[PDB]
Amino acid sequence: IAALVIDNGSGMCKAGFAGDDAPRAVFPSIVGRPRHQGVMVGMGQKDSYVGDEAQSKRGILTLKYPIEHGIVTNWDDMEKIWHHTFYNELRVAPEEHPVLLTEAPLNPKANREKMTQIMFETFNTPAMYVAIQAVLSLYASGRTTGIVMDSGDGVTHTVPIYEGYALPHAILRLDLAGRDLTDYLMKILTERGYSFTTTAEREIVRDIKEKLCYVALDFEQEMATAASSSSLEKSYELPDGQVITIGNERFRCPEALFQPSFLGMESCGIHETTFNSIMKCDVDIRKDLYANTVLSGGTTMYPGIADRMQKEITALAPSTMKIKIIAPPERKYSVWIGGSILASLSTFQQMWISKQEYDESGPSIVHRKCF
Amino acid sequence: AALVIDNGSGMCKAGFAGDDAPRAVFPSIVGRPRHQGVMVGMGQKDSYVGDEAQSKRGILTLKYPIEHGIVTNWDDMEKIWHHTFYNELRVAPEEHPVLLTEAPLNPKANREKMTQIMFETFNTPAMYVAIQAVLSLYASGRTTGIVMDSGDGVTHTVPIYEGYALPHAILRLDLAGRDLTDYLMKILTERGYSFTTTAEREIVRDIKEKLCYVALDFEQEMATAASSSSLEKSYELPDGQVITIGNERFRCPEALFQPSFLGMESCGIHETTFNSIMKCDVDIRKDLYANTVLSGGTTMYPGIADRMQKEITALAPSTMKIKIIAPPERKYSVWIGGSILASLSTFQQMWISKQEYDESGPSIVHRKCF
Amino acid sequence: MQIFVKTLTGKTITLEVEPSDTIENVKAKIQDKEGIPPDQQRLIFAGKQLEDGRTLSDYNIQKESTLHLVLRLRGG
Amino acid sequence: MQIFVKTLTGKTITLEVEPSDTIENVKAKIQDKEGIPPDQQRLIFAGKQLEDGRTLSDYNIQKESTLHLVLRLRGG
Amino acid sequence: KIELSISLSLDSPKLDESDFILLSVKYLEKSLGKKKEFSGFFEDIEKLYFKQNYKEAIEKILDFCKKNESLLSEQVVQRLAEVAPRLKSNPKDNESRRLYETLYADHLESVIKQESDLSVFNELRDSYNAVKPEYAVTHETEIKTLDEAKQFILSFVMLNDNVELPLKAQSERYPKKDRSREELGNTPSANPGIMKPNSPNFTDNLVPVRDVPKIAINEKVAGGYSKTKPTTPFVASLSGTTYSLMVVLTDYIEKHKTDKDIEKKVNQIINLWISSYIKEGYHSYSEVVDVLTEPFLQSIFDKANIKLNYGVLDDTHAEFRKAQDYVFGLTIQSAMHHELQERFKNKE
Amino acid sequence: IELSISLSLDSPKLDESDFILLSVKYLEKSLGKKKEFSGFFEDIEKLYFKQNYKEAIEKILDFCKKNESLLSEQVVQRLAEVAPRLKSNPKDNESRRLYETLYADHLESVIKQESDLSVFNELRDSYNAVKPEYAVTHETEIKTLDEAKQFILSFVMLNDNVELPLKAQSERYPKKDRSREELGNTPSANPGIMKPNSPNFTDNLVPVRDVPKIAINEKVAGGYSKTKPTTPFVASLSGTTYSLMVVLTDYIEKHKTDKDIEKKVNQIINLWISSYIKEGYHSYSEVVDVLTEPFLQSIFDKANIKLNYGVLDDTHAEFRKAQDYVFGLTIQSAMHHELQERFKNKE
Ligand SMILES: Nc1ncnc2c1ncn2[C@@H]1O[C@H](COP(=O)(O)OP(=O)(O)OP(=O)(O)O)[C@@H](O)[C@H]1O
Ligand SMILES: Nc1ncnc2c1ncn2[C@@H]1O[C@H](COP(=O)(O)OP(=O)(O)OP(=O)(O)O)[C@@H](O)[C@H]1O
Repeated sequence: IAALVIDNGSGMCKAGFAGDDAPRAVFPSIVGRPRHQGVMVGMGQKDSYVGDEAQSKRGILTLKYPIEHGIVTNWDDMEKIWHHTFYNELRVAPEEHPVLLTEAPLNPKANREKMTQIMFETFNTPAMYVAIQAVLSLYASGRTTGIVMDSGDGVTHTVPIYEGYALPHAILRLDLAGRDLTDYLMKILTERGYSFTTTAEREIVRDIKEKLCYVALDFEQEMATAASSSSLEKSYELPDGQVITIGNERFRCPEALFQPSFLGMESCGIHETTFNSIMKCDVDIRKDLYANTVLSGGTTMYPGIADRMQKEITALAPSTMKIKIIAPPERKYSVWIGGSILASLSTFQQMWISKQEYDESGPSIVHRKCF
Repeated sequence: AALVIDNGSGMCKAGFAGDDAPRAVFPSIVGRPRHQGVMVGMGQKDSYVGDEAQSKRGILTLKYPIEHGIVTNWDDMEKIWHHTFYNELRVAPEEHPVLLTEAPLNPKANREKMTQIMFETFNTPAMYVAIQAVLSLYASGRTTGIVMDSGDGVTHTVPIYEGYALPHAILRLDLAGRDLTDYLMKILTERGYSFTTTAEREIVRDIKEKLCYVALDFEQEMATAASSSSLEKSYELPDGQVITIGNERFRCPEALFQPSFLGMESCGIHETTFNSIMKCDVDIRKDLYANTVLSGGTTMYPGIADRMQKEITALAPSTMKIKIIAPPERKYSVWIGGSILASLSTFQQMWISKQEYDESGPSIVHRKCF
Repeated sequence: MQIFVKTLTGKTITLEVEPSDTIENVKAKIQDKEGIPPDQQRLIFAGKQLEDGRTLSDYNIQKESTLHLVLRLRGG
Repeated sequence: MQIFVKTLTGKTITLEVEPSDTIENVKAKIQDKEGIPPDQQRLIFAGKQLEDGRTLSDYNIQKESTLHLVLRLRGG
Repeated sequence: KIELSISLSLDSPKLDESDFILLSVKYLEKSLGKKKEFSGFFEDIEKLYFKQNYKEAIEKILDFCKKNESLLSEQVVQRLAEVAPRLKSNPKDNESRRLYETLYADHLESVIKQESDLSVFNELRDSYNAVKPEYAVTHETEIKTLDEAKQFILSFVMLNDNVELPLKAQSERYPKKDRSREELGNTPSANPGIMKPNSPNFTDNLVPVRDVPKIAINEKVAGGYSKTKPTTPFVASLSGTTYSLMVVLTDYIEKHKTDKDIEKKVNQIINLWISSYIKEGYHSYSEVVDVLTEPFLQSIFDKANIKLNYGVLDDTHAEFRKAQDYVFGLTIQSAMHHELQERFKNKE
Repeated sequence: IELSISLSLDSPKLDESDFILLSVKYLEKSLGKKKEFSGFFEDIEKLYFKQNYKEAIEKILDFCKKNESLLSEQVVQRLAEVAPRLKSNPKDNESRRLYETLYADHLESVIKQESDLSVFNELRDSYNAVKPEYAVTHETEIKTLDEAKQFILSFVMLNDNVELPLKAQSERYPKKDRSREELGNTPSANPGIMKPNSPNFTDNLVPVRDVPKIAINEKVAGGYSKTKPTTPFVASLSGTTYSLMVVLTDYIEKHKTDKDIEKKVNQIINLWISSYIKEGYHSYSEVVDVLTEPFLQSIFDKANIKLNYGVLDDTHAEFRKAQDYVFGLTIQSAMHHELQERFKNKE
């Protein structure tokens, strides 16, 4: 009876059941097939490994990250992610539980339809809904209007939402995200003598990143505090046992977000991009948007993201404006929580795309029901 | 080392060249679960193939991609071939050239798709596709003749001359072992027994292969049985029960000669052999009447050999010379014809290389492998 | 060459440059290594804030010279 | 560069511009001589309504260009 | 699930008159079922809707249901009756209508595609090239594709404010226009037609992003079109460029008074003009129609025997259905957006 | 679908008509409303009506080849195997019988709306002039379509005297297959061409009435039932058509000038057809094939009358109800076969 929810995310699929305030299961959205030598020799119909076992077995497999950049590239390698999800990870039979799915901002008209098709056709979901992750996130804030800065593994979008509608005119995409930061931290930590170059080594530079890294209010004051004092330095126990010390690298990496010149991008930072999108809306609605800037995502989880963003967008904006950056504490899974919420809403029971409707109208029913 | 595969209607007989027996024979059935609860927790196992699918029949829905000779589902035959190459034979297809068998009169489309599926999906370095019956003849030692190929699904009477299976004369019958397992069940049910379930069909195949035989004159044989218990034999069902089977032993394979037993208004295996031989140039008929090789597992019944002659000496001219040649290892004759060919030195040029696949597309099959 | 630059915590950043290099370059190479903006940078050697334009040679900066780095705290 | 702008009554307001002049400037240079608010103004040359953003250079406006002036009675 | 899905929609506070009509007929369509016992009804209601006789349809809707209350559900019927006396349409927010009308333009534009040999437009060229003010450019290329034709009919805007004025002087309706002169600037939108940029639309009907202009309502005008016709979507209040079309059209009519096929033809220009104006965003239907309908203008046609369809079309259902679902969802969402928020005000 | 379709295709009583009705169904649903294929179906519906089953079969199979990427192979295969051995037997062309009977109602209703019944009030006289003295004179007025029918069907009285001078010229009538045996009457609750004992839909059931039984001479060379096996046999061919043509040849000569003689002659000819199929006297092509003979067409040609022969632009309704008949009748063959093979294990 429960409704499965699923964040077809860029780097991590996050899925679960409706009542839950937590994504029950998350796994890398990656799928691999044996690369060479036909190691599928004894593997009965195991020509594909998806999920946590796709990074466990990496040299044995060539990995194609689908849903990278936010939009589903390979539909055949995504059904498998969905199989993994329904059957293997969530231990459910799709045919019995309705499925809310998430789509990125600006999913081409077409991609949405094929998603509707796969669920009803391949999985026989009793019902379905496809939603813009960012609208969902704002929903957990409790807001129907605002701007969400959705930052994740491969795609950062800034979605102004007015009355539940992701305004397509404002949505801006910064193809800078967490992976680029885990890779930046490797770069900066390498120049301090450590050696993090292996794909295996990227995965502990993601722990160092998440566990230690933070966004400094003023990079300049904080770069100084690091040369004028050793307080910022922190120590990480590499799994080899080596204890490494990370200091100025703690804020440098998350700064790549506010100044992406660090990665060779001439693009605007997350602060300017927000403004450049709030300024692509009617003067009338920008007001509420500035007062309702929800930060959702996981690259938004860096300590100090909020305080700095206020500082930065109060400087690109009118001096009378009420700039308020709202970062929920559970933002990593907000997209999903918003969805778990909607699914458990009663009114929503009538907003679902039933199988009967699919039969009658085909795949494009998505367009008319799930705006 | 080349690997040979018989895309049989009922069993996939495969193995390696130079051996004389299929290393691995399994049913050509593929299963996908019926309900989604099974798949819950398994690893991308939307497909159980072979004897695993027979085993797990109830939880699955079986499809016979190669029933009646031609490959209907190419999605599923990929899975049959995977099992064979990787799981059953434990080989990587990328390193072994593959000889495949194609039914008589396989459309030009099917042949092309096979060449593609192999070189594309399995990276085979080389490939050859070849009519099953020419191969069965090859084991017999002949390049000219007619092969009564019988099987689980389709029986073809193919006339071959100098290695070319003549398209004009090949005939096809849809009487085969599966039908004979089913006639036997019915006939044994009438005697009092009860063989209706699929498990029950399973065992009526062993009271078929083991006990059954073809009688030379049915009428005398029906009499022997109604006058003597010489014919009767006993089978121990595995439910701990013994059954007695008598007239049913020859009535069952008679369905071939008299398919009316099964409703078919079709010509029997004797007349079909005549018809193909009569849809051929007179000059070559003589040689075909004396090189009538039998290939198949339904032709493995005891006695088919002598009866066939009785009936085609009566359907054919008086002075004719007629030989029905049944090698003792004929269930796997197609394959052994292949193992013979593949292992040949001269055949090392008839292979279709990957180099040539790319140059000409899936249609190089036609140019090299007729 | 291998000039050394000392932050106030005492740690040294070892930079390698040629005397054909403007301090502007030297300040920047520091940025590449440590992230420090070059406008935060004030490099002091032999008592004087080294002017960016003039090369290392103008101050007789030489091998293993140990330059010093005060990072202009501003904005805060 | 003296362009002549012609009203409907046929009269010409001879204006002196430089090519870099955005049309928005030219409209308000007309608010100088005759007082016509720029908004009321719709300026036309080569069967095109000149647009505020683009410069007169962009429409190949040269020494004598009789740009024409329609003004807008949008009052009611 | 219609019985409740509808009542949930009725709950929406911002229900326009256009919506009840659209939603009701849906309940009635679905629940009653397609029995041709009542097909006369839906056809008038979908025709009166186009012609903006909302109150009439409302009456008919309520009484259709009064008679068929046995068949239907009182719960919906009673509600339909409580919300009805208070229904009102705000021009600036007649969103459902803007969808009906943007889409109708396409149907209408598709009609003309088949109907026209594009003869009239190749003959209206001469009338334009004559009444053109000198500042304008003659059209001398052949109008063969129908996209060429729109460009032409939309270049009648060039005749504005010169030739338009004598014909405009006689309007008793134009003096009540409410475009305010605030030149609030252009805004982007990816929504088609007369649709508002920040308003929801089906993901299939999304034109590429452009810069639509923004216009405002004086609201101090008395008898303004907007206050007389609150049932009209407001993109600029009224077309005076119609008067410029009529300068051209008056001429075509005179110059081709004799021709037998004049009626049909004038209604390919009058009607394309309507399509394109609602399509390219310039004005709504009633903002063009309600200037051409004025008595003084009709005399031109009447005295030359031209009865004008005004684009009324045989079938508007496609757009009725699509609009029914718009309101359906735009309205069940509103309800979600209120339960969502009674669950976040019910926390802490 | 794909199960229901195949189960059905297995009936050994499948006829060309059934394949066309059933095939299109799978095709309609599976392919769905892409409308890229809209014209296919609609032509096939017309080809079906015109008893051109062969071509339709070709197109049906060939459509599939081109659009096989979108279709289940087992089906397209079974269809491909079953179709070359498809035959129609006139004694039991059951599907067409339902289609034709319902097509009579469609035509009756069409003629109804398009007719002021004037023609029948003008044809009224030609009859009264060409009538054999034996016959009564219709001097009343025709204000109901049902009175038009009573009238037209009574040209049966002109038979055997007036009819013969025209029958002698026909080369098709000599090959009539109505056996001369007077087998007699059996009752039926089935309308029109439909056979008495055969199944029907519980809505299309007429009141019980006696119906006639007629038989085929199978010893007639060039038998109609052989030349057009696709046509269900109710009485083989109509000669009362020659009596119609006696009246009509007159009305045409008596109104050669009238402009709308095409329309008018085709409300007569098209209700003749409706009434015959509807009332049970003969099938569609049994009448049409008579009126289409070169000699009879001459009267029309000379008068510039182009006959539609009842072809109607929308036969969808009928096809649908015909598609459903075949579905169930064929699926019930299968249940019954399984039942048989369950009771076959019993006894
Ligand atoms: N402090 C942090 N804590 C946890 N994760 C972090 C942190 N900083 C960055 N991340 C990054 O967040 C990324 C995961 O983002 P998320 O869970 O939102 O998935 P996603 O791919 O962004 O999906 P979606 O776009 O649908 O939200 C990881 O790459 C991780 O490195
Ligand atoms: N005496 C017998 N011994 C073995 N098999 C028998 C015997 N009699 C009948 N059979 C049937 O033979 C079937 C297998 O035959 P076979 O493998 O030749 O079929 P096939 O795969 O179509 O072969 P081919 O590809 O050579 O035509 C078995 O399923 C069995 O039902």
